[PDB]
Parts: sequence; structure tokens; C-alpha cells
Amino acid sequence: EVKLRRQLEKHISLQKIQGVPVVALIVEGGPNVISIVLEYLRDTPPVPVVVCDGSGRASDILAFGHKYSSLRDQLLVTITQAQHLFIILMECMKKKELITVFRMGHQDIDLAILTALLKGANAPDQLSLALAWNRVDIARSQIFIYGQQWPVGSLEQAMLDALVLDRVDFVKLLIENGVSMHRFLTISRLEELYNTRHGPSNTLYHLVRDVKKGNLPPDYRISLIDIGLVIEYLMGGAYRCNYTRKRFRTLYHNLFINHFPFPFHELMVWAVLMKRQKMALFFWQHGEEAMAKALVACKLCKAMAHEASENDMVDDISQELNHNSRDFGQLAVELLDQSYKQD
Amino acid sequence: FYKRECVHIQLSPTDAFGTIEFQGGGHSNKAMYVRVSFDTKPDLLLHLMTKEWQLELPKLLISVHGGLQNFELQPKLKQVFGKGLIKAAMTTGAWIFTGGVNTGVIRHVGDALKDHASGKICTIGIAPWGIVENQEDLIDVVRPYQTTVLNSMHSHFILADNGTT
Repeated sequence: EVKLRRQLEKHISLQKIQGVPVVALIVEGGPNVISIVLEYLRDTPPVPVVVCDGSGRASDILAFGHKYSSLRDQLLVTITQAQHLFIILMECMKKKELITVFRMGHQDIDLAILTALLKGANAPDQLSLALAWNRVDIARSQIFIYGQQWPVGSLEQAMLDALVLDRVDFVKLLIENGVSMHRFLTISRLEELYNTRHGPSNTLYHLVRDVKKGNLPPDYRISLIDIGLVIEYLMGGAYRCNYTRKRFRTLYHNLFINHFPFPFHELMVWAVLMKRQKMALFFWQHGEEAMAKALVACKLCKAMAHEASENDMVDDISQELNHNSRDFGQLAVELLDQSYKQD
Repeated sequence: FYKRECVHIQLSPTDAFGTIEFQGGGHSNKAMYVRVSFDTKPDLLLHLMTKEWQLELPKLLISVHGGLQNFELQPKLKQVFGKGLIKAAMTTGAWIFTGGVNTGVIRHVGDALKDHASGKICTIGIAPWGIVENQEDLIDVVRPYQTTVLNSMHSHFILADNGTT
């Protein structure tokens, strides 16, 4: 039973993620708990353990950690029994650094767990784990420290992975940490962002299939000319798309310096296209000539809602129509009022 | 006119005299930038700050000196220090002379100013030309200067031609 549970847990932890972390919590307990601590440390290097205020075996391990490496007499009094306890206590004190310590500093249990996991895992890996957990606080307090190695080139990949997900606050943290979209964004990165199916579902594929009006491969790669065509369809008459232009077409043919002068505009367009409200609002906050793109977003969301209502679709259009375009319109109106007030 | 009037260094003529906007963080923080020589003409600097950059003479002037070493700042001390400095600068509408190098106490000062900015305090950052992260980047035109680099918060930057760093 116990052996089977331990074997199953160890096997599961080996599954690729990199590796799923494991943390053990102990609340007092008998000497079997101490032997289990020793066995867990021996079995795998990543076997962090957190001590609890509960009196018992946890108290003995906490005392051993505090003593680190009179005391022997006190341990014997607390405990042949003393020798048996010391046989495990020596290992516990020797490896006390790996084992986490809890007391009544580090009051927050969640913070203690996060710190213990970060220490045990042994910072691209720490940042990736924090992003996976969806906890900006731990990354800011723990993942971000002076003198961090931060290998060149991995941070951009992490930024792209975060953009794929809906971790808006993580994007804000990276931007405030010095991660600049101005140079990071590239044509291939934007194409991958558009084509990726990870994250919340979007109806762009339906629109593309409608626009081309021709047989298309299943899950065919979506290019920027196609998205430009879809933008033309939804926006309305005239207003030729910047993507469907001769100079951009020449650039696209040559590429397949590939960095857009106004990346915020394209990022806002992508976010609105894939139905991500918070990202759209943030990119509206930080971009330039905000009112124009706010009006564009209002128009485009209204067009999307109408198109969805026309054929098939679900009730989500009701959520969009008057609560996505409407919000952008109200924002534009407020900005106009403020500008008129100032001058 | 400044390039002909001011020569920055044996000896080298003119050079620099170009503002750079630090569009690295949330705030671009556009600022002036001029690289004067080790020898300075008080009239030249006074006219450039008052007239060329259109800055009114302040009723108060502050010169701040601190170590270049980077050390952690005490929380209790810093909490009062930043708030008091920001309040005094805003009330006086005064120029603040500080080191142009981000590293050191200046860093905390700039951060405190940033945390208390969002008054348009007209600071003045003076640092050696050699300490600049990318001296050649400045080369008068707007320069990106992506965020050792100088602090972005400080405005009306001046520098000295110290040659070797």
C-alpha cells in the first residue's frame, strides 16, 4: 500500500510537463513520519518537506534544524530509543538545508510552499513554473532577484509563451521588467501567434473559410494576406488593408527589418480578433493614437457580432456586441471629452 | 550654436549636443542631453538651461552627493526620505542636481522620483561621459537609447569629457 503509493507518486512526478514538482507536508506524527522524511529525501533529490508547528516528530525535526550542525542530552530526554531517534536525526539535521522550515516569519503557508518548491526544484525554470502557476507575486518576489543570470534569448521565448496564454499580469510584469515589444516582435512570431490554437477559442477560422470561398486544407496555415482580407471584409467598403499592400507584399515575399514601427496596433488587432478583452484594453492603454484604434475596435467588434448572429454561432455574440464594441466606444467618447476639456 | 560655443574633449571639438528619449519603460521620459568638457563656462550652462531649454530660474536649488556603490536602502528611512524629497521639490519647484549614472544612490532617488512623479520636476543629471553605456549612440536628434546606462527619469542631462573611463 504505502510502497505502491510512493512508487506511483515517483513515477507520476517523472512525467514531462519539464518535470512536475512534488512537495510534502508533515503535521507532527510519530517516528514513522521521521523515517518517511528520511526515505523521501533518499529516494529523489527533489523531495522538499515543510515542518509544522504541531508537536511531535515535526517538533523534533524543527529542533534539529534549529540546532543545525547539552543538545544531545536534550534530544535524548525528548526521545535505545534515543539512539534510534538519533540514527534518523543525524540525516535530518545534515540535510536540513533542503528541507523547508516553517514557524510563526513566513506566516503565509502559500508563500512558504512556493518558496520551498522554488528552492527544491533548483531562473528560466523558476519563471516558467511561476507562469504555469499563474502567480505574479511569487515571480516578482522570488523569480526576480538582483544578479539573476537571465540567459540571452530565453526571455523572449518566455514572453511569447505568455502571450499565447492569457496571463496579462505576467505580460505587464515582463514589460515593467525591461521586456520590450519594440524589438521582440517579428513577422514569424506574429504568424505563430495567429495560427496557434492554444488558449480561449476563436471564430477566426470560420471567417477565413467564408472569405476565401475556395476549398482549403484542414487546419491550413493562416497567413497575413488572409487576415488582411478578413479585416477588409469586416471593416466595410473601401479602407484598403495595410497587409494587402504592394510594399508589404514585397517585404513578405522577400522575408519568406521585420519589426513593425507601431507594434501596439498589430497586437491590439490580434487581441481583438481572438476575443481577448483585457489584453486589448492594456494594449490600448500603452499604444499611440489611441482614439483611432478604439473606434476601429468598436466597428470591428460590431461587425463580428453581426456576422456571428447571421449564421450559426452562439449567444456569446450578445456578450460581445454590446459589451466589447460598446466599451471601446465609451472609452473613445471619454477620451474625446477629456481632450476637449484640456484644449 | 551650442556645438560651436561648447567644445568637448588631448582636445576634441564640439560633439554630442543631442537629446535622447529613454523609451525603454512605461514612460518615454524625453530629456535634454549635452556633453560639455571638464572645463565648464558658467555663463554657457546658465544660458543653455534658462534660454536654450526654456527653464525658469528656481527659487531653490539642491545639490545631492552620494556614493556610487549600489547598496540596499532601509525601508523605514526610504519611506520618509522619498516622500519628503518629492514634497519639497514640488513645493519649491526647484532644480535637483544629481548624478547621471543610474548605479548608486541616484538609482533609488530616481526610482523614488518616478514613484512620486505620476509636477514635472526639472532635474539635472551630471555624470561622466565615459560612464555612459553607449557613448557612440548619442552621436542633434532623438535617440532611442533602450534601457551602464544612465537613469531615464532625470532630465536636462549634462556630461563631462573625461576621456578614458
